[PDB]
Amino acid sequence: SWDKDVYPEPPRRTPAPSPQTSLPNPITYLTKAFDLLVDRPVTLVREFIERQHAKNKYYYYHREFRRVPDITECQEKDVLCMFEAEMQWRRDYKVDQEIVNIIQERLKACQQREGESHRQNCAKELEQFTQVVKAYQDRYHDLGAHYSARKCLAKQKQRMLAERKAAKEA
Amino acid sequence: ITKDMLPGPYPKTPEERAAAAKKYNMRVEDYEPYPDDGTGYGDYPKLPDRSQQERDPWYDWDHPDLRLNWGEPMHWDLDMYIRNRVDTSPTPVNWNLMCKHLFGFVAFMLFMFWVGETYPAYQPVGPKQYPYNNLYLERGGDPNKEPEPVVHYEI
Amino acid sequence: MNMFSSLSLVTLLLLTMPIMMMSFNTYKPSNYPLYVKTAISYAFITSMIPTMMFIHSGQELIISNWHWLTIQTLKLSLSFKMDYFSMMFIPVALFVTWSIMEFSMWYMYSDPNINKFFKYLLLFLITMLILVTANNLFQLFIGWEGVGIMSFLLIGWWYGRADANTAALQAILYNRIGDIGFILAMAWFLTNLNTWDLQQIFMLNPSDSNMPLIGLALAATGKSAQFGLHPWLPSAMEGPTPVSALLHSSTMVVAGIFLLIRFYPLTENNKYIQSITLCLGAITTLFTAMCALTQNDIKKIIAFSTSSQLGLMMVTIGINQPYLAFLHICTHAFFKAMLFMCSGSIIHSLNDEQDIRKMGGLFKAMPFTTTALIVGSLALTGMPFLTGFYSKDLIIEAANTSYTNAWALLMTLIATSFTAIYSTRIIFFALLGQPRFPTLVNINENNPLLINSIKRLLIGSLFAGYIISNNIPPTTIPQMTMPYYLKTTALIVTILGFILALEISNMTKNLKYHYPSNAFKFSTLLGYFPTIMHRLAPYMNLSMSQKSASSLLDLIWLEAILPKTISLAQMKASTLVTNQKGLIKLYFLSFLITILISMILFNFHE
Amino acid sequence: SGYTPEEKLRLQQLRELRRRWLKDQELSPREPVLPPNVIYKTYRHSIFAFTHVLIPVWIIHYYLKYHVTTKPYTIVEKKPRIFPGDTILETGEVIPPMKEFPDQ
Amino acid sequence: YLTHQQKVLRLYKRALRHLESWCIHRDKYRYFACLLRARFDEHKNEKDMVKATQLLREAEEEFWHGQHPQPYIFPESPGGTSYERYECYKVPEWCLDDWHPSEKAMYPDYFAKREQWKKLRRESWEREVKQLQEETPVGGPRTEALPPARKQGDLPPLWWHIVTRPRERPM
Amino acid sequence: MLKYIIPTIMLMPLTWLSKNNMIWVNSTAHSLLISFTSLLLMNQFGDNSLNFSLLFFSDSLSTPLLILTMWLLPLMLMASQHHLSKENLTRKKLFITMLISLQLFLIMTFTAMELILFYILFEATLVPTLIIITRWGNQTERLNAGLYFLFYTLAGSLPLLVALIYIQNTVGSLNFLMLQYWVQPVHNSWSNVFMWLACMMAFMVKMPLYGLHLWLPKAHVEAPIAGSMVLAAVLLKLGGYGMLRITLILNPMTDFMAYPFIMLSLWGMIMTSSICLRQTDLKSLIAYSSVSHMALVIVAILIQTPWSYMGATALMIAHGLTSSMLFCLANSNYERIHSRTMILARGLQTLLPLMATWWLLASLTNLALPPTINLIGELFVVMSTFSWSNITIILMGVNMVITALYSLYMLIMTQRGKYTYHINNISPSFTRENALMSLHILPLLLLTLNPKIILGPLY
Ligand SMILES: CCCCCCCCCCCCO[C@@H]1O[C@H](CO)[C@@H](O[C@H]2O[C@H](CO)[C@@H](O)[C@H](O)[C@H]2O)[C@H](O)[C@H]1O
Ligand SMILES: CCCCCCCCCCCCO[C@@H]1O[C@H](CO)[C@@H](O[C@H]2O[C@H](CO)[C@@H](O)[C@H](O)[C@H]2O)[C@H](O)[C@H]1O
Ligand SMILES: CCCCCCCCCCCCO[C@@H]1O[C@H](CO)[C@@H](O[C@H]2O[C@H](CO)[C@@H](O)[C@H](O)[C@H]2O)[C@H](O)[C@H]1O
Ligand SMILES: CCCCCCCCCCCCO[C@@H]1O[C@H](CO)[C@@H](O[C@H]2O[C@H](CO)[C@@H](O)[C@H](O)[C@H]2O)[C@H](O)[C@H]1O
Ligand SMILES: CCCCCCCCCCCCO[C@@H]1O[C@H](CO)[C@@H](O[C@H]2O[C@H](CO)[C@@H](O)[C@H](O)[C@H]2O)[C@H](O)[C@H]1O
Ligand SMILES: CCCCCCCCCCCCO[C@@H]1O[C@H](CO)[C@@H](O[C@H]2O[C@H](CO)[C@@H](O)[C@H](O)[C@H]2O)[C@H](O)[C@H]1O
Repeated sequence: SWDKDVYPEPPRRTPAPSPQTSLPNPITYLTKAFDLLVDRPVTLVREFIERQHAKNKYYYYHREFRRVPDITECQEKDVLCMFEAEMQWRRDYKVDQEIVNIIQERLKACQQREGESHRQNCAKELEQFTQVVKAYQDRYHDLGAHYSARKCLAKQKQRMLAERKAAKEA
Repeated sequence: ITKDMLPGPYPKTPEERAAAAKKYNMRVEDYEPYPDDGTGYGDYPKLPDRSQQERDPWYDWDHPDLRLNWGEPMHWDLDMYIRNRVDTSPTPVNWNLMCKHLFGFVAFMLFMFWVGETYPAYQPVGPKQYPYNNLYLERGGDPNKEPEPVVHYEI
Repeated sequence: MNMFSSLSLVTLLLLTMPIMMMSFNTYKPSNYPLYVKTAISYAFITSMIPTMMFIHSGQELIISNWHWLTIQTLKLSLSFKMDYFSMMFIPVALFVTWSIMEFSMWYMYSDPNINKFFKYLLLFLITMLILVTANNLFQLFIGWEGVGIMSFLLIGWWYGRADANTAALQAILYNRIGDIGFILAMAWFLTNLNTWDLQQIFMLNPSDSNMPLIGLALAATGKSAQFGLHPWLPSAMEGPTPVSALLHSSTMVVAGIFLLIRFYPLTENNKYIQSITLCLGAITTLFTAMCALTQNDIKKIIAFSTSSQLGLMMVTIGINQPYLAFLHICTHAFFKAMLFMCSGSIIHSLNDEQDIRKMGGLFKAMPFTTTALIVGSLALTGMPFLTGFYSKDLIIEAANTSYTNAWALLMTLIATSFTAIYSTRIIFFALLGQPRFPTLVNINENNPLLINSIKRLLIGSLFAGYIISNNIPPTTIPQMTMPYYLKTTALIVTILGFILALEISNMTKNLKYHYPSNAFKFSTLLGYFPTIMHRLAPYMNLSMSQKSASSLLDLIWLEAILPKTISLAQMKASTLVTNQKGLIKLYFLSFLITILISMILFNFHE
Repeated sequence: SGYTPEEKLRLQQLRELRRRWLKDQELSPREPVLPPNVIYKTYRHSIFAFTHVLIPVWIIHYYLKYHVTTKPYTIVEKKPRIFPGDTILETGEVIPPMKEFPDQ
Repeated sequence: YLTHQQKVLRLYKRALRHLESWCIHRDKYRYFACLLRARFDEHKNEKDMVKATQLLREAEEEFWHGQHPQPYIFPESPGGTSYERYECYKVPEWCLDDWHPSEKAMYPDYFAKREQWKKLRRESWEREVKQLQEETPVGGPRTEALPPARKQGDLPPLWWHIVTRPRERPM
Repeated sequence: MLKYIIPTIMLMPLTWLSKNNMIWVNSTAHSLLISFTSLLLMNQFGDNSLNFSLLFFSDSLSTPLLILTMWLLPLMLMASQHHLSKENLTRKKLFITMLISLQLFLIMTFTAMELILFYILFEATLVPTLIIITRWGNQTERLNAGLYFLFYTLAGSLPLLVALIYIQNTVGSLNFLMLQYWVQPVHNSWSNVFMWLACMMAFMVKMPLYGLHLWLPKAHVEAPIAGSMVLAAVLLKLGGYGMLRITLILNPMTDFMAYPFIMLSLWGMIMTSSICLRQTDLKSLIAYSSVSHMALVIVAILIQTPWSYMGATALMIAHGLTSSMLFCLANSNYERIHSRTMILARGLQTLLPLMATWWLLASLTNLALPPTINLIGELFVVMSTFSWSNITIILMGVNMVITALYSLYMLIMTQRGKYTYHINNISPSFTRENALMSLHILPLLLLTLNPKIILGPLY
């Protein structure tokens, strides 16, 4: 249904029923009633719907975008090149927003899954979130509402200049 | 409504004052305009600064909810003095005394909370002790480093 | 999993069905109130199933079913937290609402708009469940403001009465001031943690949480009616008694406390916020109990009781016992709802009389209401092993043995003694002695809807606290070692309150006429806070609105400095230009001046 | 202090009219003219449970099973607690018991 | 505008109600209600009006000092807990004229009788106005009092909104 | 855009060649059809805007503004046809022609590619609007309202014309797509300060900015209902749309030039909210409520953040439906009691139950009850201004309290309490009036189910 590598889940460890009471478990009978009254009728309706879908199989595709020269290769004021570089940058910006959203979803899922041990047991997810938020902030933060590839490039060059200066004097 | 029955400029002469009182359906002896600063009151009457809550609730008012009669001059701040807003009714305790007790009570409590903060109550016990170097890993400590050991002895 | 999640969602969906049918699809106004009451009772049953699964195995989950909106890196989804706090509060809230709606089928029977009343009660319930199961701050804010607006509509139920409209707007006003703190927390969390989801907030666990937590504290101050934003709660007694019962037990007022419990992973690491909440709760519990000592309106006494109990929960937050604060929410919902319904029973019997000075002699005339009122009073004051004992006594023991503000501890203990005093005040003046009500006796409490609804809450007020404490998992280490005088403090100061209250009450029967002290007037008039603040603040704000903002600036100076001055200058210039004599001699003379100036002054000839 | 004779007469005349008006508010027998045991308590509760519990839970379960839980992280459960001496259903692993306690 | 007697009697009633708010118990209130009546009785025959006004003036100051800060209010009295509670159910009678014909058809007999009341109001209006004209001084009415019907077959002038007013419990 | 411009133009022959008694039926039916086709503009792409030709383009900002504009024309026709009943035929058709011409200018204004084309249509809207106010308003004050409206606009707009012509000389183009790529930074000089002011003041007056807002309470109190609806719903948003576009070429000078206008707006919204608490004219109260709401939009546009631009877009659309609905609600009372005084007719819930429900729903959207798009817009601006400076939460939070008080004060005063005894002509709500209110509130609340379509390009 979804890629487990993209949305990982640790293997699930359920304990076996180990009762130490003679009373019947009300949940067990309710569980059986639910599977009989709710699950079985629901599954039959779905299986009928899946039969109709199997008769009419058709396909859709994930659009693929070829890479084009980015803003750094565009001559000043050459709108024809700047336009394609700008459109590509805007698409990449939307993709990076969703990459951060995937990492945040991993982090939130880990916190709920690990319960009271989440602080120790979600260190890897918190690290990856921390690193990706830093990279995303470096690319896109402070550009303003009228952002562009040109402004993003100006931001990067300022950062590279500072990093060069610090490295040289060090 | 004709222009002669609408509010006008501040009345300068006694004839104007008598005319303004008539327009507002008041006795010339009861009619008093707002002071003629440049604030824009004109000749509109200055009526007692009282809430409509203060009016007699048993009188057969034309507008019972407002306690207003048709044609009587409305207070400039009538909309502030409706029964849902500012009440000026007399109070069983003097206003000035009421402020002293409310402020005094609040000030005393705030003082005593500072005192109780400086001299907290507590029990005669030592600190709670936790194993594994005060739960260094569980509290999120870096696995790759090493905390200085926290050791707890029996007593 | 599949049964747990399905049933938890069917509970919420069941509650919306009577609202949707109001779209006339399958609509039978014959007995809409019974339809709504039946829906609540069924929802209560379905909500017990996932509650049992949590009690058994501790099962919890989060349902993020619908993706609503993505704002760049902030994905907003309809998400439901089905955990400890929601799986225990929902059945308690539904059980209490079940009784309240059954009580209302009797109490509001002659209301021409009874169908709209039950629709509003159900909407009140739905918004609170949205609040309690919300997993993100935006979904929580929906329920937060939802309950606030539903209170406005129910407090102002009798909209022809000016006092009812004033109280309704007062609740909105005080709650909107608290909402400033709520939006402050949302802004801080979005700016600093890039999230409104609880998971991410707790995972990142900021150390510098003073600003967001002060915001949450301010929101709780308004919604739970803590000192400073407190007067609106006693004013909400303008609403029909069923509104007071539901408002004070299992909806609006506990929402402020519930918000602070939901954020205990942050507050439990911030001792500064603990100190503030502790002190805010302590003054609230003491101040409002003091006000209750001298109130004569039965609903107002119970209202001030709720504020005092809410202050106690805020104290419990302050001493870092969030799960005990939650337990008190659950236990308090039973006997406090019962107390309002008992007062509704008396009020109805005495033809809308609400002054306890005009009651009395009802102990034998209303035996069942009497029994429920005594049980509820004992549960409230912490009688051992009734429902209130299983939270209040742990809270007092925890406060006594905690490292805490000493003054706040004393205020809490004294307010506990006052709880016994004002409870005695209701029993003494309402039930004992000789009747003081009018001569045409219409007392009658034999309607089965009245009896059954009170009966269910009576059973809860006896056993609910015991049953809940014995099923919830432990989440702290209770402090069970302490000196005898710290163990029994709650019972001792409560008993002395009863003894002191009885002496005060019996002294009212002596043929001596006493003059009021300043303390008596301070208590009677609620410390003058409503008298001063509700007159001074509206007056100053409303005077500025007209004198300065409207008249001085908009009607005068902003007109004067631009359009009025510009127009004046043009008019004067026009008169200068056009006021000419029409004389050939003068016009041609100005030609001579023009030509001369053109050369001598401006050298146009070069 | 007492009604003047003229006040007495006016109140008497208004009183007659008001009582005639109130008497005129009574509905006649035909108004409004409208245009054209235990077991029966099980039925209403049976049909109500079917249309307000069974049908909604059929819809929700279908919705959750075949749409919500087919997407990542839409329903996330806290993992079950595992105590010493437990057996894992997935693997058959047996968690060892805790050490032997000192006597207390 | 209130005479001296009216002021003294209003103070007596007001003081008894606040006294009853303090006492609560009926036997206790009876005891002090008699003591209070004795104080008013001790000066009942005072003749020097200057002295009597001073007594009333002082009594009002004593009442203000000793009033209950939260006196009992009858539930439907102004400031009471049921005051104005039923105003939202009071609908003016003229609203019925706007009913759809199918709504009126549900109460044929009520609306036949209503049509007779409107006929009575119409036939009587001109005589009502005329009576007020010929009984009002030239300057105008100096009080709000209204007269009764004089001739037989006449109705008291300005009766409609008193007679047809909403019921106190209209639903 | 020709698929919208041409059918809009055809509404004029339709109205003039209709049978005498079918002018309202025909114009209303076909303007609703045009509105239906406007949904085809939702074909928006994540990266590129929808660029039809050398003259017209539509992106996520102009699309919701277009759909609101085309939705309002039929609503305005329904709202107007009662108070125009006694007007003679030719003068009715002229009134409808002015409404159609306003829609024509507006859809071209919101889709013009070139800033000078935008300016001309931006300015053409004055003529039909001024005519509607001064010819079909009821009171003497409409003539003065027309003059204030006219000269406040032109005082700022003529400097804008000079600035735009200067920009085209310097840059070579005013095409907005071109300006996205050829934009250069604005350096500090007194020349650029006045270039900045000329580029922004015309839009500030239309919002209106606090201090330049005096024309607005005049224009509403005097305009007929249809004039009030388009003035509140759309014409104010010309200013917001204007700034959202022109701010592209004013950076980084906006960093500090915004300060005086943020202060006026932040303080202005509290002043104008407080004013609403003491207004005696119901139409004037609703007019002052618009000033307070648009103060947020000005702040949002000026601080230039993705969250503030999304909140500004949602706020403009949400206020359009709410404010227009409130004017329609106030007008329905006016058609019965023929006075705008708020305190004159009270307890109307007793007499008009369903209408009181529309009053409640309009009030709750006005005070931004979550999750209405009113709240979504305001909250996004609150979130972004807090990042601008944390202290703004004090002003924004206080304004939320005041907004609730006056929103519910208006509800309580007119709907609750006791009815006025002598007002006996409150006839039952007509089907036309009820349908008019539902066609405001229903789309407003339906948008809560899919807010992204009204969040603008920054989404
Ligand atoms: C368990 C409760 C713990 C908290 C208890 C808090 C109690 C603190 C009370 C502080 C308030 C005292 O406030 C004080 O009251 C007295 C009594 O009138 C006032 O006293 C003054 O006014 C009275 C009456 O006008 C006059 O006799 C005289 O002018 C003067 O005595 C003081 O001007 C005021 O400052
Ligand atoms: C901030 C940028 C925009 C500023 C625009 C300023 C230019 C002027 C705009 C309004 C011009 C309207 O033109 C004229 O104005 C004046 C007041 O201003 C109006 O006059 C009004 O005020 C004057 C003086 O208080 C009164 O004598 C008059 O009775 C009243 O109607 C005229 O009736 C109107 O014909
Ligand atoms: C930012 C630059 C904007 C430039 C815009 C230029 C707009 C010029 C508008 C017309 C100016 C003259 O407009 C004229 O103003 C004067 C006063 O203001 C008005 O005059 C009215 O108010 C004045 C002031 O109390 C009275 O003295 C006068 O008796 C009265 O008639 C005229 O009725 C109006 O016709
Ligand atoms: C060589 C170039 C010439 C180009 C001319 C193109 C258009 C020629 C149109 C000729 C027909 C005009 O029609 C004439 O005007 C109107 C509009 O129809 C008609 O009468 C009108 O009454 C009302 C409007 O008042 C409407 O119902 C409708 O518009 C029409 O019936 C006249 O009864 C008819 O005599
Ligand atoms: C929100 C609802 C709005 C209602 C609007 C009502 C007006 C509807 C206008 C319909 C216009 C259809 O216009 C016409 O549609 C047909 C489909 O049969 C398209 O037909 C074409 O579509 C695409 C084009 O890439 C290709 O599959 C192929 O070339 C062909 O099928 C035409 O490209 C288009 O010219
Ligand atoms: C609602 C009203 C809004 C009003 C807003 C007012 C904003 C005021 C902005 C002030 C900045 C103006 O722009 C500023 O002007 C100064 C001259 O004084 C310019 O100064 C320029 O000439 C001076 C010579 O004196 C040189 O020393 C300097 O090197 C050079 O920059 C700056 O280049 C520019 O930074």
